[PDB]
Amino acid sequence: IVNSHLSELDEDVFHHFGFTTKSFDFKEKFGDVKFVCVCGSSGRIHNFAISMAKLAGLALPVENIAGSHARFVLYKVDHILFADHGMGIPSALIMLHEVTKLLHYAGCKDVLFIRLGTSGGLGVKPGTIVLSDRCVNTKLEPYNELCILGKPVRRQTIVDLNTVNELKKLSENLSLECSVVVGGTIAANDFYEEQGRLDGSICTFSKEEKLAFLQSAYEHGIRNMEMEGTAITSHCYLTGHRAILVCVTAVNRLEGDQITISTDEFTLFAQRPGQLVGEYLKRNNGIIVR
Amino acid sequence: PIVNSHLSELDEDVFHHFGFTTKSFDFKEKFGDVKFVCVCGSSGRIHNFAISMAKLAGLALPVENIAGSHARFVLYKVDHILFADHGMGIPSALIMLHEVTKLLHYAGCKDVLFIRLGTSGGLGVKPGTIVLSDRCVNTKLEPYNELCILGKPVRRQTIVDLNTVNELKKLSENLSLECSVVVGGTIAANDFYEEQGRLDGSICTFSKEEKLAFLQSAYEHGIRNMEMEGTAITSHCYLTGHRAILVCVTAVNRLEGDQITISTDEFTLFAQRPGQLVGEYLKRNNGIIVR
Ligand SMILES: Cc1cn([C@H]2C[C@H](O)[C@@H](CO)O2)c(=O)[nH]c1=O
Ligand SMILES: Cc1cn([C@H]2C[C@H](O)[C@@H](CO)O2)c(=O)[nH]c1=O
Repeated sequence: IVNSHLSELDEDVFHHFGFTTKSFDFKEKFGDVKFVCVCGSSGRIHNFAISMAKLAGLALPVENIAGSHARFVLYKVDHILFADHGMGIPSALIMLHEVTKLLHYAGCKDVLFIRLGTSGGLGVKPGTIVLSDRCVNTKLEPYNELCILGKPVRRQTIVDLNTVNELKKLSENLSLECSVVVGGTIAANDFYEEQGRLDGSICTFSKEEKLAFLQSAYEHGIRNMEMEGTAITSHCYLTGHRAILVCVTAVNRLEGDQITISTDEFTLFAQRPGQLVGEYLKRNNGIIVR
Repeated sequence: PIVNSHLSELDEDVFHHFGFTTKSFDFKEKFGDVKFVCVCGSSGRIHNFAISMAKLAGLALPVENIAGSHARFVLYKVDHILFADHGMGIPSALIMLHEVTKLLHYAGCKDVLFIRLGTSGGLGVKPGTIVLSDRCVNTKLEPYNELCILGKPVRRQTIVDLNTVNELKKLSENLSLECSVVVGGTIAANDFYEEQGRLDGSICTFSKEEKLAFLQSAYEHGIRNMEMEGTAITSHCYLTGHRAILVCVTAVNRLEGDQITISTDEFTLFAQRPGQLVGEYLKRNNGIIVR
């Protein structure tokens, strides 16, 4: 399924990455991509790309392919692209539209998107990696909702469960310093109110109403909460690709709302999804091991 | 009025996305004089605007980031003005709004004006035009921000500070800008492509005829530009006791096309136009002390 309007453009400008289809030979430059790793932080995804380059035995600079005034960054290491997506579904959708167009022009088929994020845990210890087995909205429905030309639309979320299972198996054969849990993930459209936090600038609910909401989620198999999953796992399916979420937790929301861990520990925890996924990528031809 | 009663339960409040806490500073002394908060989606752009304001104010030393080095957002202060970025989209803007309005509360600030200095798609105006929003609406043309809280739909009305908008239009007639300034309505959308009626995304479920009927309808309802944050900014500030305006430049006329074809340099130049107008407004309305 290709957007029939694209070929009618003489040049396609990737506004948020600061380049166009005339900037590179897309087939030659990107044609070998089979994985796209993304997260909300430019610095974090940059450091992950560097880590993958070192695992690949690459001794050459990991250069940002995006323009200097672009909203997003983009790196390539062997068969993996790395991009940030900011925070929230709308921002993620911008990256998704532009990256999936890039893959199309490059002739890349059936690529795996991997979101390496952070999240609020539900009933798990901070620092736990959650492999999402479903991505749902705040009503626990496996759909991303959109309003297109002012009309409501919904798109089903589909996680690549085969890959989730491979990652769980891998974690069982590695010596990790954290637990790896497979469970459901809520995507919310704010950090505070929609996530049931009492510590925002506005709160219209009681602690009892909050607990009921979070306990219900937990009983329905939810183990973490973040802000992008329903976009990533609905969009990729519809453009012919696969997606997974691999997110660490930074707080147990059944215990509190504030992120009280140190900045150093948060950064450490945030690198854990990459620890697991990096080994997976090394074993599954994401990088060439030199 | 109206403060979140739960905040008094905290001995320390951690502003996660700014990388500091209520114990990092004496908030009343540090931020108590703030009367303006200027925001946009780009950290680089808002930093550069803060630098320009510091220069207008006669300040020599560089403008330093107040946010932690590993924070999601940046934060600057020049005299009575705070400057922050907000990323792209309502959810990202709401994170900024919650943390900044909490900051203002702890600092004892009242009736602050938030000014979003953004970029946008124009509807029937030339690229490079500054649009002063006189209302912010969703993609259904309703002046409400929609939320889903504990899984239940909530709607919050949007309110623009029209008196200030009128003051800015009047100011623009007294300045020598490279552009025109238009007052009109602004749609906030939850994506850049499909929700904005663009034909050039990775997915498109509609025709050009359908795109134009949508945008024509919007234009007929007084809409002159389209962006991704306005309904959050203008509903949240009202509820927390503050005021808000949007001052956005256009980078394309969406009635003619979707692609941003102007050069990257010219886009950056256009994006400085809201600050050109707003900076002079701040100079004239005690945002800075002129030394
Ligand atoms: C710790 C945490 C992270 N996140 C994720 C998703 C966002 O992209 C970003 C917001 O802090 O990090 C949450 O949504 N909720 C949380 O409680
Ligand atoms: C030019 C343009 C900018 N924007 C704004 C709002 C977002 O914060 C960011 C997205 O590019 O810039 C639009 O939403 N639509 C547009 O057509």
